[PDB]
Parts: sequence; structure tokens; C-alpha cells
Amino acid sequence: TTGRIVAVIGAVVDVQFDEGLPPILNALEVQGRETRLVLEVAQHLGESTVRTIAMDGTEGLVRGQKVLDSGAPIRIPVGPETLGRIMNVIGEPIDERGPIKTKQFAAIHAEAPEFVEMSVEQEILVTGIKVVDLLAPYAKGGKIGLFGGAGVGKTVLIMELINNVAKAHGGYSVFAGVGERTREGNDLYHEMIESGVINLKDATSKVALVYGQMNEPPGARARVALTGLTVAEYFRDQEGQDVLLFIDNIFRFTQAGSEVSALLGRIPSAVGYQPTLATDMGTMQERITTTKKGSITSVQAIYVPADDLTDPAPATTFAHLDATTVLSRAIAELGIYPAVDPLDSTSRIMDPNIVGSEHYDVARGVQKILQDYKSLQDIIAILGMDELSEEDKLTVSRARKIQRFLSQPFQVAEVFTGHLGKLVPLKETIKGFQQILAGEYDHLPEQAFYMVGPIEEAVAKADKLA
Amino acid sequence: TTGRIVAVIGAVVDVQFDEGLPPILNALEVQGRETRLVLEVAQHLGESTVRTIAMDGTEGLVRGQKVLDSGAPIRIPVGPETLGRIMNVIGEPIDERGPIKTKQFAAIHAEAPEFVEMSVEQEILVTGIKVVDLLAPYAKGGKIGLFGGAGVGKTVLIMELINNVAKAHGGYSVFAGVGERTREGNDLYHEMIESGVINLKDATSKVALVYGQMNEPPGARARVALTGLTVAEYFRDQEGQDVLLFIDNIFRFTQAGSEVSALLGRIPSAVGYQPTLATDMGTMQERITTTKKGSITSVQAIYVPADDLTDPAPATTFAHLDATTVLSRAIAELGIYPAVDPLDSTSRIMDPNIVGSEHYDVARGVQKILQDYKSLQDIIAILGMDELSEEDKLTVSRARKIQRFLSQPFQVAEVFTGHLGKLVPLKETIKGFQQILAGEYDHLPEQAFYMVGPIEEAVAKADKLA
Amino acid sequence: ESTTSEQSARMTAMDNASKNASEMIDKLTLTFNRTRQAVITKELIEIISGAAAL
Amino acid sequence: VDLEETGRVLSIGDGIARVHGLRNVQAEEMVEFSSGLKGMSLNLEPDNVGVVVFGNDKLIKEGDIVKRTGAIVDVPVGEELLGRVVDALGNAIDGKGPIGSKARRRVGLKAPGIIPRISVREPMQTGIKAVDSLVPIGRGQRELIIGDRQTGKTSIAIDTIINQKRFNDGTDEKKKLYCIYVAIGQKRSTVAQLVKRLTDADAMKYTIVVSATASDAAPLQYLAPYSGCSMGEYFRDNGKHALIIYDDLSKQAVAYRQMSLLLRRPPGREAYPGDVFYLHSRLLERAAKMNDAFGGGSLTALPVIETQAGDVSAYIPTNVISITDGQIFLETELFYKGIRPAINVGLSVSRVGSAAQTRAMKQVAGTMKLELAQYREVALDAATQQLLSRGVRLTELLKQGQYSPMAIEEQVAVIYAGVRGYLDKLEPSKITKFENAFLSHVISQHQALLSKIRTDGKISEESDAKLKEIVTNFLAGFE
Amino acid sequence: YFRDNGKHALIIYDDLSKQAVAYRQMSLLLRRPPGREAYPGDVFYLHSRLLERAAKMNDAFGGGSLTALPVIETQAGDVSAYIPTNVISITDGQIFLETELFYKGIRPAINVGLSVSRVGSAAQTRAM
Amino acid sequence: YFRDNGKHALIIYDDLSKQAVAYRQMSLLLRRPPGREAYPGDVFYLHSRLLERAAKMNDAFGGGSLTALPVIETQAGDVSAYIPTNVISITDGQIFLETELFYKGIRPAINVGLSVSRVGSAAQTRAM
Ligand SMILES: Nc1ncnc2c1ncn2[C@@H]1O[C@H](COP(=O)(O)OP(=O)(O)NP(=O)(O)O)[C@@H](O)[C@H]1O
Ligand SMILES: Nc1ncnc2c1ncn2[C@@H]1O[C@H](COP(=O)(O)OP(=O)(O)NP(=O)(O)O)[C@@H](O)[C@H]1O
Ligand SMILES: O=c1c(O)c(-c2ccc(O)c(O)c2)oc2cc(O)cc(O)c12
Ligand SMILES: [Mg+2]
Ligand SMILES: [Mg+2]
Repeated sequence: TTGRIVAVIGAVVDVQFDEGLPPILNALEVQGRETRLVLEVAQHLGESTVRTIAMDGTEGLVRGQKVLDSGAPIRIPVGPETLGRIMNVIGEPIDERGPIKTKQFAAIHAEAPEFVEMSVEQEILVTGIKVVDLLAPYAKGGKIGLFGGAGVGKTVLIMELINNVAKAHGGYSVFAGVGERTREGNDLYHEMIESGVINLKDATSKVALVYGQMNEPPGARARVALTGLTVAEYFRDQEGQDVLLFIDNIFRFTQAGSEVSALLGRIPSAVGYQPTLATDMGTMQERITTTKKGSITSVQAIYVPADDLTDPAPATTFAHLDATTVLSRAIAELGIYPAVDPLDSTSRIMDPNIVGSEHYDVARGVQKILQDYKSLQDIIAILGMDELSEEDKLTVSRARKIQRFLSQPFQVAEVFTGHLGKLVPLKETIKGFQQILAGEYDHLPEQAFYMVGPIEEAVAKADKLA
Repeated sequence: TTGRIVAVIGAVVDVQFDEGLPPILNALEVQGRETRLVLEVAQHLGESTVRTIAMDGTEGLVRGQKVLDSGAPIRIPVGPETLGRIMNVIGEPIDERGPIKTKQFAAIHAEAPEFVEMSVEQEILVTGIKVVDLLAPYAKGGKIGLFGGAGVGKTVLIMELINNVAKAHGGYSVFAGVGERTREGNDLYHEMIESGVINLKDATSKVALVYGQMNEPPGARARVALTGLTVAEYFRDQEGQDVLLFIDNIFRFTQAGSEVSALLGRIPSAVGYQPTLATDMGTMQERITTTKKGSITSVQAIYVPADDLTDPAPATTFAHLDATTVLSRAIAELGIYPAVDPLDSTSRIMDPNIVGSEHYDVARGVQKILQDYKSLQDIIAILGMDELSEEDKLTVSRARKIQRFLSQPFQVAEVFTGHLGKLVPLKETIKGFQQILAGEYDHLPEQAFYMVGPIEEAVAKADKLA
Repeated sequence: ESTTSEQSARMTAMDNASKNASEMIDKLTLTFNRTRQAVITKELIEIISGAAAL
Repeated sequence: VDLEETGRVLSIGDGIARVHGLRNVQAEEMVEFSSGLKGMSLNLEPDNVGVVVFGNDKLIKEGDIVKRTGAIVDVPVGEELLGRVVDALGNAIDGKGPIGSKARRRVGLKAPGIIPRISVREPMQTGIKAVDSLVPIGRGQRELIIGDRQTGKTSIAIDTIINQKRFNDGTDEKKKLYCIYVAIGQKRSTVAQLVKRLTDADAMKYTIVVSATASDAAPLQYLAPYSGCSMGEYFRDNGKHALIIYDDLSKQAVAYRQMSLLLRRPPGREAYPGDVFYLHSRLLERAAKMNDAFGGGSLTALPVIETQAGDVSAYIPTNVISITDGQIFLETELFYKGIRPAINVGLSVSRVGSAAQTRAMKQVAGTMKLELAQYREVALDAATQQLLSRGVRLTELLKQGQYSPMAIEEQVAVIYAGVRGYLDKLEPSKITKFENAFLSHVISQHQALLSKIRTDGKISEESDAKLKEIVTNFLAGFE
Repeated sequence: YFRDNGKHALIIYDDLSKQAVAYRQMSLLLRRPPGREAYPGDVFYLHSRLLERAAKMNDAFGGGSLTALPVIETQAGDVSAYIPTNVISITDGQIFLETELFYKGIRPAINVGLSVSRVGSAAQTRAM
Repeated sequence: YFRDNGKHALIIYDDLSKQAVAYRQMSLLLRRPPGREAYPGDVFYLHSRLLERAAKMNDAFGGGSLTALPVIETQAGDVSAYIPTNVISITDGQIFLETELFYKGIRPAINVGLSVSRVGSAAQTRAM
């Protein structure tokens, strides 16, 4: 029926109920507030008290303050009316464009598609990005993860993917801001209005926006992912459609969970994280999937705290991905953009039977020459180039030209590169590296391979170096 | 009022009072003991019970034993009568020369001088030591990091600073032995007696001594620095002096804080230090400063655990240092006394906006030439000296002369050497080094600048040699 | 001509190798002390968590 | 008697007071102790209130009476704080009497959402050649200043504050920038010396200084950024522009870790609590650029972070990088060698400031960025010899002293000489000398050309020919 | 069931790194105090009791067998770490794969010196 | 007893590493708070008060003496670990032994570069 707040600590609120006890996952509505304050039931503590997590600030709450059970979990608008609109964790519009008037509402908690619902089909999604398409290619309807420490290029890479992949997509898209910059949301939104994927007059908008950024309390950041994901689920199933789902940044979900976990009275796990890190991520990630009923192509930016890939949060995310793009601060600092670690990024479709033996061979070849170069670097750092056999000097020179030809000017990063953004077709990516490996440009200088599109541009750049 | 002991766990004692509770930081006198046992209130536990930290051993204490609330923090004898005397943390004499007959007492906990009470100006506190004043000068009311250890003339440098500050600034000194090794405290005591800065016969004593010895409980060792500082605060506040405060050694202050914190059940921070590491350091260091009335300038010997400058302890300390005096075993072996490393020692106020453009450029010129001299020392052992250019022969000459002119006989070391001590004014220090760079004494032999005061004595020594 | 060119180049190569080594030392020292601090802190947190859960 | 508006202290010890009663307090409501100390209702539990004490908890005892204030933690706000030094709570500490403050504002206010904003587009001029050219800042931007101890971090902030006098003395209200310096964990003398410096520069009149220094209790150091931010938001929302400096967030996070550990929150990486990112994220999100419909105002933040031995990979540094819109990294090596400001150009970015750089600066700087990029890649053929020759010279041009921030047009005049090759024949040790002689010459004799560059905001075909004239005429006249 | 009815079975546990994490979660939520790396004290025992059930039966008991291939995931190649050495210290040897070998073209990426079979030639045909 | 009666005594504590372990056992089980390496906050004090009892008495007190040679076991050369740090800083100097000197044939395995007596010459005869 009606409950009373008995305890408040940050995002965690205990509520006592006299008659009916709301089940775990139910959305409670705090009475006597100017803006809607939802608490989600996390635990039954005993003695007719439940422990909850607030979806907004808890300043101003008093013990004894009344709370009503809504009778269900947080429910949000889904369907066409979400398109072009921006909503928050609890499905309220946040774009000042009035109510989002939908027929259907869907709960932000749901079970993951069963085993029999899985799709086993594999098809390359070509991005026009050289290092990705060659070494760790994306798959249509696949799970894609972009790993990177602070400032290394996650958001740039996701925006270039929206440019290169979303632009020419005949379905719907969903962008979920999770614990990132509010001004980035403002950037994305106005950019989409300028391009017309979002239309403020028509019903031709192709992208739905969900935001719970780093200005939100943990409860909100811990749940916006589920909200954004729910919007995507509708489109996948109730339209049987091809859906794009961009999330920046999914790490913020796990960090958010971490902030409230102590307040929920859990004994902490490794590095102070919640003991439930892997299952919380499992129940959330396993919903982000293509099913027999429909395809979700997902791209998730994944922050890596203190540049540590063994940190529980990123470490646990790897197994949820069909393709990983790992960005590296050391690679970035060398000026190589996108700062992809070509030996730490993998794809489940990098298989001769899927991509063909030529694509596969050139990739394995590039990777071998890069690994051989890497093994020689201790010797190089102390003694230098001059102590290498002629065979080693050749691996070094070819590898260094290959490293440079993996770099690419992004349309989205033109201000920073000082070059025009480029998109290289797959066949031309394969050919360029096929040729560098064959020794065909051992006569050309390193710098010629840096920040260009196709191999022809490298040649023409070498000529221009007079 | 009077309370009873309810718990004793090593150096932590719990006292229950029937009426009013002693506030935190109050001193408590345990009753029924051979010697004084002071307990400092650390927490109010509730239920009329306080948690205290013992200033000496708790062996023999009974639950129920009476405890008298003193009404204030630890109050110690302050004034000119403490000079030449050795006291402990709680103000007791430990030099066996009877009571310390002061009219005033002062509480060892006091807050830092308020923002309005601060000097807006930075002044040099001239030591009359050439290396110090020229290259890494001391700031009135600042903190200096003394790196050294044994055998590098550290006790002599201290004793001379005490002497030179009394002679030039009319300021008294306080030495606080935080974790003083008993053996070395005795030796230090007699070395001061032997050098004159302590006088048992008359009343010329320039230093007051405060020992918190190694075998004392954490609390005692954590507080002695305050005790010492309080003694010093008398001379600033009541007698308007530019005072000197030695802390030997600051790391042991930090470690005692770490121990006390561990004993009070507080969860340790990074590297196992107390969570209050910075505030423990902040509430003590901020008392060392220039007020409108006077100043305390602190010399603090620094131990760098594991030779890690990024260790929380030295890191925290460095935030407070305005200069460093680095004593070098390499320098001492060259016969240069004081054994100050002229390139390793730094100062925040070595800034023309503070010390003047002429002081600055001469120091830089000295630094530059000693830097340049080292670059040529590899070429010295290879090409020999007679292969250098007429410019480079002259830099070697001048730098070698500068090295020796940085040495200085100390008054405090007259007994050991027979040589008369020197206190060089700042303007004669600048002038002297100014002229060696100009090439006004190139014709002079190199050994004439060694163990000399002002540049006039470099001339009088050069004339004296055959 | 050859050994005059050789002893210069070996003097230079050895100069550069000594300078590179010196940087690699300072860098590995910083790594060592970051790892030193983490090991200590990690070990303490394991202890604290065990005690607190009693 | 009353246990609804009043409570009594049960225990006090770890900077947290446990209080019986206060049955009616709100979460995060300011409460008052009999001793005058203020506190914040943190923990509301069935049998007690946990209160964070904003001051020295030696002054609180078991039994002490505690009263509600009814007010969610807030601070005094408005234009009366200008020229004042206050503590974390807004209490004056400069001894110049009470603040004539009329308005007040919560410290915990959520940042503007998506709609009220627009991309940054107004220059926030530092007056620092290297920053204004290579790392331009926009109004509403967040730019981290980051580096080891004693690398010149605070100096970047101070020269920026001082710089604003040129705009703040004029009549153009859009070009004005009010300043807030928040001192966290610093030495009190350092802060006293700082307001002295701003006073001498007559910069204090448009500056609020918030101060929670090394001896101020951890909760005061924790609070202080939010307090100054609130004071900043006053301007942001009322069609005005403010700049805030958090000096520094490293010392704030330490203070917060102290509180969290004493609260027995589970320590994580470097013994920091899980919410140490959120600590800084919520704060820095509040620096924003408002669109015209929300007044057009803005708050610009320069958070300072101190690294250990240049490790930008550490937990707190990466936290803040992952919040702000770029960073200015100051290197110990560069500072040692006397390259000052010690800015590492390669590791420095302004993600959003490019759009807020005056066209006049873009015309000279875009090719300097390029020529400096070509230079580090070759740190004896005629092609790559010109790259080293140009690079060392531009390096000298970006060297700058303290407390002499330059007008934007002065900076472009100086940088013009470099990027068009007028220095290539001069020896590097003589570039600094050239700049100061060349600068006071164009200021004295050619006021019209500089005045035109400022007004146009551009270097026109007319100005380019006039600038070529003067530089060539001066170069042959320089000895 | 196969092992005890004169048949032979092979079981893959893919992977026991994740099962240890699941057990850690469960143990911590049961309020059992954490041990090394927040794992329960008995995390060796978790896997030791499982893998010991892989066994070869004598003819009296039917002659059946269960063979186990547990999988462990290291972090940054550290086979010497705690959990890995726990499991290595249970099994009859280990096949250690490395990315360095993998990229160099050694595929399968087996590190020979670090891999072992504790059964050796007893498990090979005479010809091999 | 010897020190206080005009006589001279030598005492070897072999070793103080093990003593600390024993006291740690007690503090932990008495549920006193653990710090670094699970040692309690009074372990420095424990050792400091033992070692300060070595002394050279003046003639008024009989002129007797107690000289202490505490032994500490390091782990893999880590003189910066907790107990070594304590006893190193308490004492008047250290004789450092090393494994690699030992097997090089340098026996006694004393590192002469690192070992130090801060008393020094004061304790040598003129001949030496
Ligand atoms: N492809 C690229 N080309 C050129 N520059 C780039 C590229 N990617 C990143 N950068 C530079 O790096 C900065 C940070 O890029 P961004 O995509 O925001 O990284 P991020 O990982 O999302 N940062 P954060 O969210 O703070 O952890 C940009 O402002 C550029 O200066
Ligand atoms: N442009 C400059 N030219 C010359 N000297 C400078 C310059 N900027 C700063 N300094 C000097 O460098 C010192 C440190 O600068 P500061 O601005 O205090 O950096 P910081 O990193 O904030 N120091 P701290 O906060 O104490 O670690 C000061 O003593 C200044 O005198
Ligand atoms: O990287 C780190 C890490 O993993 C842990 C940790 C803590 C508890 C555990 O149970 C565990 O397995 C690891 O502590 C740290 C402490 C630091 O100060 C710095 C770090 O970098 C780490
Ligand atoms: Mg990003
Ligand atoms: Mg500073």
C-alpha cells in the first residue's frame, strides 16, 4: 500500500511498508516532491522494510516521508514516438518538447533472450576504417566494444562509426549516453538536427536518444543503460528490424553500481568493486543482442580506469564482445590515430572461411611483422637500429610503414589531424597492406604512409616529399 | 572532574566520566602512579566514555583507576627558561636539572594563524652560510627539507644555524627530536654544550630541546613536534622573534601519526598511511609561518622511504617545503664544508620577483658554471686539461674557484679546527661570487678561496702564500 | 682513417646506449615504485576486508 | 525538549557526529551545533543522524545540542563576494566585515542538462601565448591544468585571472569575465600571497577567493569547490561569464578519501572510494555554456590536478581527464630546462576551444601548430634542417614570464614574426630579446594596426601587408 | 555416469576462472569473509574437489574413465599468479598458450617449456 | 644485571623478525586493528623499547654496558618492508648480508658498500 522512509544514505533509501511489500525491482514513487523521485526496490531487509536505490537526488528527504508502490518496475515509453526525442532513465522527456505520447510502455528490467533465440549467422560490417576492417573486422548484428583509457579516442571512434555506418542505414538507431559528458549529448543532438537523422518537424527521425550522464547520481547512471537498451529492444522485436545501438559509456554502469554497493551492505570484492559485478553486467549485456526475431548491431565505448585492462570492469567486458577495438595511450602518444592496438584487438569473424583467405592472410601477415618488430624493441631502445641484422632492419622498416598505414584521418577529427577525413573500401585496405608486405614500397619513406586513405595516397605523398 | 578507567588495550585507554566529558584533545592525569601518565582524549564514544591515547606505558593500570580531567590540552612550560633545557612531550624536564621555572604555560594544540594574521610578503631569512643564501636561500617562516643522514656535518650545520640566527636575527631556536634515539639525544646534548649553543653555567643558551624518544608510545612521538612548536610559538607571539624550529625527523612524525591512527581502529589509506595523513601534516605545518608579530622558520630532516619521492609521506611533506638543503657525502669527501650539494639544493624563493634580479642572475651564473664544469669532466679524464679552448680553460678555473668559495668555516666548529668562524652577510656573498664569474680573480690561486668567509679573506689568503 | 672513424662511432654508440639505459632505469624505477605502493595497498585492503566481515 | 527540530550528540570521533533526535531533518540539510559549528545531515538512520562537521570536531562533545536550519546545504551568492576572501561556507576571512549578500544557492545543484546548452564559441583569453594559440579555451569549457608539483600550474590560472582586466575595465559587458579562485589544501600563506598579487594587479575587484587550506578540516576542503561553483553559477545563469579555478582537485580527492575511510567505506584503487570520480564529475559538469534562450552566460572551469612523477595514467588524473574537455600538461623536464610555461604540446588538447579562437590567432597559429608538429618528429639535409631551425625559434617565442599576460592582438603580432620566417636568420639565444624589443615597438609606434586587428578580429589583406612592412623594417633595424 | 559404467568421457570446463568469480560472489553475499584477492579461503578446494573426480577406474570398478580439460584465463600472461597456480597445482599438467607465439605464427600458440604432461609417454601409443 | 653492575654484556636477538610475527599473532587474535602486513600500531614501540635498553652507562652508574645485535630476516632483499624498516631505523647501524656475494665466494657475505656503523671510529683502537 503506502510506505514510510526509515533511512536515507546517498542514493540508498530504506522504506517500511505496513501491509503490502513491493517486490524486488518495483518502482516506488516518493510522495511530497516537486519532481518525480523513483526508488527501485533492491532488497527485502526483513521486518517489513525494503532497501531501494533512488533514480535521482535524495536531498530533502525526511524520515517518515511517504512512498507509494507503483505496482511495477520502472516503465518507459517505447515505439516510434521515442525517435527524435531525448528521454532520461525513467522515460521522462528531457528535450522540452512535451509528452512522448506512446501506445506502449515497457519495463526497463526484462530477462535475456533464451538460448533458442540466438542467431548464429556471421557477416562482415565494413566500416571503412583500415585497422578495424583488416585486423579485427566488425560483424552485422554483432557486439562491438571500444576499449580505451581517458582521452585516447573512444568517443571520436564511436562518432566516426555513426558517420560511416549509421548514415547509410535503412533502420533505426538508439544512442544511450551513460555517465559521459552532458555537453557531448548537446553536441550529438544538434549535430543530428543539422544532418537530419533527427527532424524536429517531420516524423522522419531515425535515432532515439537516452541520457543519464556524469551529472546524475549513481542510481540513475546504474540504470540508464537498461533504459536505452529497452528502447532498442522494442525496435528489434516489435518491428523485426535492423537496429543500431551506441552506448557511451558502458563502464559508467559498472562504476555506478560500485558507488551504491557499499551502501547496500555488500562486503566488497576485488579493488573495492561490488561482489555482483559480473552477474550485473551479464544480466544487462545479455539483453544487448541480435535474436532470430531481429538484429542489433551494438557499439559500446568502454572506459578503462587508470589505463589498466586487467581492472575487473574492462576485464569482465571482453567475453561479452564479438569484436574488440582496444585503443592504447602509448599508440596515441606516437601520433597514431585511431590509436588501435593492432595486436590487442580481435574479432570472432577473423576466420578464413568468413573473410576469405586473402583478407585473413594479409591480416595474419601484418600481425606477424608487428609482433616481430615488438620483440626487437628492447634491443633497439638500448643499442639502436645499427646493431640489427639486415633481415631485422627490413622487418623494422616494413613494420614501421605498416604502423603508419594503419593510421587514418577521420572526418570527425579533421580539426585535430589537419587532414580531410577518409574512408577506405575493404578491397583497397587489403591491397595496400598486401603490397607493403610484398616489399613493394621498401623504397618509399615512412612519413608517406602516415595519415592517408588508400595506398595510392601514400605513393602520391612520397612524390610530394620531392 | 574525575573519571574511571573502563578499558586498557595497549596504548589506548577508555575513561568513563559521571558528569561533564573532557573535550577531544584534553589531557587527562591518571591517579595512583609513580610517574605522570597523561592520556589525550581522542574520541567521544558515547555513553559518557572517552577514548584516549596514552603518553607513556599503560602497564599496571586497573579498570576503575581514577583519572583527573586537566580541563585543557597538554600544557607545557614556555619561555626563556626552557632554553638549554631538555623537556619531553608533556613538558617535564628530562635533563635532571630540576624544574623548568617559567611564568607561562601553553597548550600544545592551537590552530594555525588566521588568514588576516598572514604576511603577504616573502622574505629571505639570511643564514650567513654562502651556499644556502646564494643558491637555495631560506624563507622567513618557511619550511626546509634537510636531506643528509650521518657523517655529512649535519649536527654542525644545525648548531651553526642556531648560532647564526641568534647572531643575525636575534632569534632563538627549538630542536624537536621526533623519534630521537636516546644515545643520539645524549650525544647531541653534549655536542651543543661543547659548541656553546647550550650553556649550563650562565644563561646564553640559544636552543630549547624537546625529545620524543624512540621507546615512547605512538601518541607521545606524534605530539612532540607540537610541544616543540609550542615552545617556539612563545618566542614568535610573545617576543616577536624570527625563530628557528628543527624537526628531527619529519617522517617519524608521520609514522607516529600512522601508528596512532592504526591503534584507534581507523582504516589505513594508500601505502598503509593514516587516512588523515594530509591533515595531520597540515594542522602542524600551518603553525610554522610569518605572522604580523614574527616568524617561525622550520628545518625538517626528511627520510624518504624506499628512496621513493612519490611515497605518500615525502609527497605530503613536499607540499609544505619552501626549500631543500641536500647534504652530500660526495661533497664532504672533497673537503667542502658545509657539505651542501649546490646543484641538488633548491629554493622556491630563488625568484627575481622575491630575492632581486642581481641575487638571481649570480645564483644562476653559479649554477650554470658548475653545470658546465661537470660536462667537461668527461673530457678532462680523456683529453687532459691542456686541450681545452681559452674559454673552456677559464670556466674550469672559475668553477673550481666557485666550488671552494662555497665552503665556509663555522664558528660552532672552532674547537675542532682552531680556524675562526665566519658569518657572511648576504650582500658580501652576492658580491664575492659576482666577481669570480666576471674574471676579477682569475689571476688568484685556486686554494685561496677555500675555507674562507668574505671575498676579502680570499685575497688576504692569496697574499699570504709565499 | 678507419680506426679514427670507428673509435668515434663506438664512442658515440656507447654514449647513446648509456643514455638510453639511463632513461630506461629512471622509467623502470618509477614503475617499480608504483607497483611497490600498489602491492602494499592491495595487501592492506585484503586484510581490512577480512577483518571487517567478521 | 524538542527532538524534531533538535538533537543531542551521541558520539563524536572520526569527524562524524552521531546525533539522537532531529526527527524532522532533511538529507543534506545544514545543521548547527551549540558551539557555532555548522554540519551536514549525511546519514539518516532509524536511531540517529550522521552529521559531517564543517570544522574542528574537537569543539563538539557528547550531549552538545544540535539544531536544524531547515536549509539544504547552501552558500551566499552574488556580486558582493567580488573582492572578498571567504571560507568554504561563505564566511568572510579577509577581516573586511560581513558579505552584503542577498541571494543564496545550494552547493549540490545538478548541472544544466542537454537543452540549455550550446557549443563553446566565446574566447576565454588567458593572455598566455602558448595556451591562446595552441590550446585555445572557450567560455563554458572545462580545461584541466595538470603536472607534477612546482611546474607552473597555479601560474597559468593567475595570469588568466589578471588578463581579464582589459575586458573588465572596458564597457562591453559580453567580453567581461568574473573570476573565482578556489584554494583547496594549499598553504594559507600561499593564498594570502596570491590575493596580494591580484590586488597589486588590480584584479581582485572582479575575483572571489574561496579558501579551505591545509589546516582546514577535510569536509571544508571537500565542500569548497562546490561552494565556489555555486557562486560561479550565479553568473552563468544571469547572462554573465565566470571563470573558476579548483586549485587543486588532487588535494580535494585526498580530503574526500579521508572522510570516506573514516566512514569505513570500502577503499579501492589507491584506497580511494568508488564515488571519487562522481565527486569531480558532478562538480565539473556545472561549468557550462548556456544558449541565448537561457541567458547566454557561461562558467569556465580550470581544475588543477597534481601528478606524481608525470604519471598521467594514475587513477585520479585519468578520472579528471575523462571529465574535462582537454588538458594542459606541464612537464618537469621542460620546466627544469627553463622552458616556461612548461607546456608539453604533444600531450595537450583543447577538445572544444578551436571554435572559440579568434580568426586573427587561427591565421598565424594553424601553421605554427604544423611547424611545431614537424619539429618534435626530428627532435643534415636542407629540407629537415629548416624544420629544426624554425622549431627552436617558435619554442623561444612561446616562452613567457609571469604576470605579463598579452592582449590577443599583441600575441598574433609576435607569432606573425615567427611563422613568416622573420626569425630564421637570428640566433636562438636572441629570440627572447627580439620579441620584447619588437613588442614595445609595435605598441608604442603602431597602435592603429593592433587596434584594427582587435576590432576586425582578423588579419586582413591590408593588415598583412602593413605587418610585413613593420617586421622587415624592424629586423634590419635590430642589432 | 560414463566413468562408473565402463565407458570413457571427456569434460571441458570453459572456464573455471568465471566459476571462481561466481563462487566468490556467492560466498561474499553469504557473508563469508573474503580471502586473497577477495576470493574465499577455500577456492583451491572449489576446484580440487571437482577435478579429482576426473579419474581412471581399475577393471574391478569397470575400467571406465573421466578426463578433464579445465580452462583458466590469465591476465597479461601471468601463469605464475595465485588462481592459475592453484589450478596448475591440481591438474596433471597444463597447456600454456601465449599471444606472442600466436602472432608470431606459432599456432597452436603453445609455450613448450612451460607446458607439461604429468603422465608423459604412458599416455602415448608406442609409435608416438 | 651486568650493565648495571659495572660490567659489560652482549646480547643477540635471533631473530626479531620471528618475535614480531608472534606478537602479531596475539594482536590479531585479540582483535586489535591490523595495519601494514597485518602488524599492529605498537610493533615499532615493541622493538624500540627493547633496543633502547642497550646502553653505555656513565661512571656515576658503574660504567657498565649492554650491546645488542638484533637479527632481522629480509624477504628477497626488501629492507623497506615493515619490520626491517622499523629495526633499521631504531638501530645505530646495519651489517647487510647478501646471497650473491655469498656464492661469489665473498664470505662473510657482508656488503661493505651498504653496511654502516654510525658509532664508527669512536669504537676502533688506533692500530685498526
Ligand atoms: N581519430 C583521431 N584523430 C585525431 N585525433 C584524435 C582521434 N581520436 C582522438 N583524438 C584526440 O584525442 C582527444 C580525445 O578524443 P575522444 O574521442 O574524446 O577520446 P575518449 O576516449 O572518448 N576520452 P574520455 O571520454 O575523456 O575518456 C580528441 O580531442 C583528439 O584531440
Ligand atoms: N612563466 C614563468 N616564468 C618563470 N617562472 C615561473 C613561470 N611560471 C611559474 N614560475 C615559477 O615556478 C614556480 C612554481 O610555479 P607555480 O605556479 O607555483 O606551479 P605549481 O605547480 O602550481 N606549484 P605547487 O602548487 O606549489 O606545486 C614559482 O615559484 C614561479 O616563480
Ligand atoms: O590495481 C590495484 C588493485 O588491483 C588493488 C586490489 C585491491 C584489493 C584486491 O582484493 C585486489 O585483488 C586488488 O589495489 C590497488 C591499490 C592501489 O593503491 C593501487 C592500485 O593500482 C591497486
Ligand atoms: Mg569519450
Ligand atoms: Mg599551485
